[PDB]
Amino acid sequence: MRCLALDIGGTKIAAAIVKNGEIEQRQQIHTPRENVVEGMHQALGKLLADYEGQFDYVAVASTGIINNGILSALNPKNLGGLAEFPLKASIAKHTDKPIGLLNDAQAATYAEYQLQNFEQVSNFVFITVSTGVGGGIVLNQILQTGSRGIAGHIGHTLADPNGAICGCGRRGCVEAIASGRAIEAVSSATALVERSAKAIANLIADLVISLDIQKIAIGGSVGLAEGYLSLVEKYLQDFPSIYCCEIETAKFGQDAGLIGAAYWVKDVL
Amino acid sequence: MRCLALDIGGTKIAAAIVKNGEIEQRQQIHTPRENVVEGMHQALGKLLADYEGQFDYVAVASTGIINNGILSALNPKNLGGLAEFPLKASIAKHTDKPIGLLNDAQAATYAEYQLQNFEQVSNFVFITVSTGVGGGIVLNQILQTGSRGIAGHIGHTLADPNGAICGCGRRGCVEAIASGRAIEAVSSATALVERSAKAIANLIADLVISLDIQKIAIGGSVGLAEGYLSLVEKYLQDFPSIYCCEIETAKFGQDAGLIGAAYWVKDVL
Ligand SMILES: CC(=O)N[C@H]1[C@@H](O)[C@H](O)[C@@H](CO)O[C@@H]1O
Ligand SMILES: CC(=O)N[C@H]1[C@@H](O)[C@H](O)[C@@H](CO)O[C@@H]1O
Ligand SMILES: [Zn+2]
Ligand SMILES: [Zn+2]
Repeated sequence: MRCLALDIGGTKIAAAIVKNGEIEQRQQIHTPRENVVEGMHQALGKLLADYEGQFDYVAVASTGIINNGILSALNPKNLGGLAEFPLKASIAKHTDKPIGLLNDAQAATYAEYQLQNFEQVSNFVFITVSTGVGGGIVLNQILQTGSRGIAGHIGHTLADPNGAICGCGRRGCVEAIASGRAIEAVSSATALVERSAKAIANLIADLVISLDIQKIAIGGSVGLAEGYLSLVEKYLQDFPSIYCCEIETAKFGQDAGLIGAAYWVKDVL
Repeated sequence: MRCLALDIGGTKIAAAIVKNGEIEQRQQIHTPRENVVEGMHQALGKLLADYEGQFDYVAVASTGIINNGILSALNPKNLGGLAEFPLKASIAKHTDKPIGLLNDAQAATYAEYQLQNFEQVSNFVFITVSTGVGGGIVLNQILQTGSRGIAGHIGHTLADPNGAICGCGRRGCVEAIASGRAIEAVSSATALVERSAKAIANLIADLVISLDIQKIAIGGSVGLAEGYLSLVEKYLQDFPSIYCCEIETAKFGQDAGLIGAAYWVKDVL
């Protein structure tokens, strides 16, 4: 049908009309860095004005833990210090069409999985390495969300018990070491990108041995970066082969959240 | 019905008759430390002689990755250097009754989960801290095994990228830092047990944020050790509360593999 898709990230908000699977009227605005609550409300109202009368429903792919129309920030530092935002309510102010909501990496995992050889890939993870580090887990071709929408927050699993404190409050999260935010927090060389890639290869090994994942797609601004995937591949062959699996770049690229949310909201009516 | 249960571990083999859910004729013999292939065959044949004519089926809970009647050792050092053993075949030499096979921690996870408030606990993990470190994952009240029987090998996820090399070939596995084998590999103080408990609290945090686990049961010789659980609990409250969940000791104790395998083999006919 006709979908209004939002992809709220810590750095960018995207928006588009997914119609019969195709992205039409793409926009991309900065995510507010200050006055964030006021800013999120103005941005959502603007974006909903722009697409007035062209959608049957609203699908939202949002960074953070999404449960009961509420965005809870595991890492408030991705959302400009914001802890929580009444995401569905704020959107319902502007339309009475249905509104469905999903974590941003869960939505992207749904998108990329649709492109899988469904019978020979039943356990699949998509990893975003962008502003933060996010993930989604499909197991027996079912997307995990959890009772609370937490499933997939693989960026806040342990990369190093002696590493930086993460913005979530935990020490040594993968996101605290590998993410875009973590990379440019130190640069203010090549060796920086390697530390990020090695941490992501450890996370891949972890998900393989823990969940018997058969395939992993990598996305996000850092993940899709020319040369990154090959660096993660190089670190994966230090492991015993049992930890290896095939890694490919996300094929929807930066649109995977839009299409995933659009198709996910539809496909669980 | 009438079940012959085997619980093959890196240090002990147990055996018993599970009948109508109760353990009867328990035995426990050392797991061979040398001449291991010959030893595993003699032990299985002995144990099968002892219980001749008293079982309808054989349920095997085995350390290692269990796929197609074959035990593959992720950490051969737990099985006295053994890499692989034709586990189901060796047992089929002595009976024509059916033989079902499961990882040892997957079986125990099945046991302990049966004691859960099924509606309010749908995502559950059981962690063994014994000879090695093992685990099983229940998600939407379904035990994960994987296409290859790997799901649950949480002992070989990352605890420290600068820690000991694990016997699996990977550096810094949880098992390489927290396990019984890892503890007594250094002692040859209190601070040792703490390092083990802290690593296990990081693993608990990991499984909670990654899979939205609602409850975790701890088992095994180290896990059930007087004072260990409280030490893991103490390390869990250093984390933001989102990573916390309720931890209780395994209630079947050292019989969870026997009953789990017995009931699992039956319950997926
Ligand atoms: C606001 C927030 O805490 N986002 C999480 C996680 O939900 C996101 O998926 C990830 C990437 O978007 O960044 C962060 O790790
Ligand atoms: C032989 C072997 O590699 N066993 C694994 C794992 O399968 C077991 O569950 C764990 C505890 O039994 O030890 C080891 O980590
Ligand atoms: Zn974190
Ligand atoms: Zn290991």
